[PDB]
Amino acid sequence: IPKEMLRAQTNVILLNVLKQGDNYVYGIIKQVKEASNGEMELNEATLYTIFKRLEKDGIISSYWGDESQGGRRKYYRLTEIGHENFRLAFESWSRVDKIIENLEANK
Amino acid sequence: IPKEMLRAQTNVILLNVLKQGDNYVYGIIKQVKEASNGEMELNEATLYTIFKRLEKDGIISSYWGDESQGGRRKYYRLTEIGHENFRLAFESWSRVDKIIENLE
Repeated sequence: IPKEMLRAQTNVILLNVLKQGDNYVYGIIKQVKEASNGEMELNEATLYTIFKRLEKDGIISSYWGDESQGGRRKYYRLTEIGHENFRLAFESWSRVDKIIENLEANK
Repeated sequence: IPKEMLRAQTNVILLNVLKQGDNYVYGIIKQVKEASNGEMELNEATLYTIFKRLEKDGIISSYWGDESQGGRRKYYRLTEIGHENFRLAFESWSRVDKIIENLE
């Protein structure tokens, strides 16, 4: 599959992950691994590049987690704008799916 | 929504159109416009640009349609690799949906 497609897929997964709850890079990787039965292993560097893109664009913000169990983890959260970007992405992709269904029916 | 995401969506739609049947650019724009009740207007230059790359990449081939009514239409057809791409894209996007459900 093209790199552009894989990247678009990662962008959609990450918006969904943060919509569901603040999360940190190695929690995201680990959880996407299980949700994919080990099929998808995201790379740290991909996540940082995307997270710089989203953070500059105001879609995510970051804060430090509880260090009580050891380790200061940087968490990421969807901002309120980022929730709207989430809805928009979700809705437009849903429309893409109907378009494709309808194109089958058109002929 | 970001440009990169619209482009990925157009790429998914285009692969599906050509998988569904050979087709030409103006017909694709019109059909996608109808399938979307007028909400999606694919940009001609975008389609032509994507199709040029796909054609050089051996993913689609092209041929001229009947000119008996006076119209020169260039049709595009999925090659065997193009059918292979359609499946990968369809399957990998399906696995994405699967992942997102599970995360909740």
